[PDB]
Amino acid sequence: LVHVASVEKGRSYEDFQKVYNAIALKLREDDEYDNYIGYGPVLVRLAWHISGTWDKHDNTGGSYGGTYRFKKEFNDPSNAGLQNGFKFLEPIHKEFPWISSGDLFSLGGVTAVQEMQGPKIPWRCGRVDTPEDTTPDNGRLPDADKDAGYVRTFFQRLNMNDREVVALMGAHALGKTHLKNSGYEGGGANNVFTNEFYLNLLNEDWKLEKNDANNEQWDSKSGYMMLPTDYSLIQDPKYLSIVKEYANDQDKFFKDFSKAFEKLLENGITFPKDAPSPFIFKTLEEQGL
Ligand code: HEM
Ligand SMILES: Nc1ncnc2ccccc12
Repeated sequence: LVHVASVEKGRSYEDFQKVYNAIALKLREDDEYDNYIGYGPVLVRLAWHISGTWDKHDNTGGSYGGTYRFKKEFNDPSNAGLQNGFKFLEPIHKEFPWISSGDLFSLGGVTAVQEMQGPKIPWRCGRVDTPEDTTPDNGRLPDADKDAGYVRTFFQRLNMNDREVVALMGAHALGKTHLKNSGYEGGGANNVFTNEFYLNLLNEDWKLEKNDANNEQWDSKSGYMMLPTDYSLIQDPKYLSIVKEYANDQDKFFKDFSKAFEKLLENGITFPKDAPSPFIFKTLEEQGL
């Protein structure tokens, strides 16, 4: 099972920069969503969920095939709330229907990270839409009620090591949980990409509580929350060391997140040796737009 990247016919950097710019301008425009968080966090989560179905053992799932567009995946209980992201991207796809679905979903996440002042994330084109029978079954995305051993084992399936796991989880600086989507009660929310997930873990006064959906979560006096799987990163001594590193080095976190997030979004894709190099998109800010 090989998925070879195939550039959309006749497209180059500038075509994709136009798609980035459309996403970015819409992110700026549509600011009221989710109590003024805007769509950045949900677009990051969408890019992660379409990629996180991957299985290194048989190369099933992953971002390549764009299979989130099919009902089995769109309706995965793990994906509840991502329809908001899909709906955001709908007009973008109508404007630029030459782009593949997996390229659009993944590019939405890159764009969101960068427009939220995160690191640059190099991005490669060429995902090709595959048929409905290539859609992975539900149940490949992670549970939140578990411990560090579960997190470590889960992420081995995605070929991610300790450092890559802790880096990726820093995206939980962004946005919030919603009781109706996941059974977790959100606290204070943010739409700027920083290392604050790690600083919150280490600095806040946490108390384990049971929410109104009967699930356990860690709540701070200041109004923040952590999932059990978030909090696991300070319970396990290997994860804790890395949490401390990132809480103490913003640039290191940015560089490691960038690498891990590109790798997540590329897992399962074979890039020909003569494929274009990764693209690094300019932000709206860098373009004076
Ligand atoms: C053990 C791994 C993980 C678990 C169990 C987990 C679980 C969750 C849950 C329960 C939510 C709330 C969904 C809702 O109620 O709307 C959430 C939101 C989020 N997740 Fe994760 N997640 C994990 C890893 C990641 C990774 C690797 C990323 C990206 C790099 C990510 C990015 C996000 C973002 C940005 C949101 C906020 C969405 C919003 O504000 O609408 N998550 N995740
Ligand atoms: N803002 C968040 N803080 C801690 N953990 C999270 C987990 C999922 C989404 C958002 C957060």
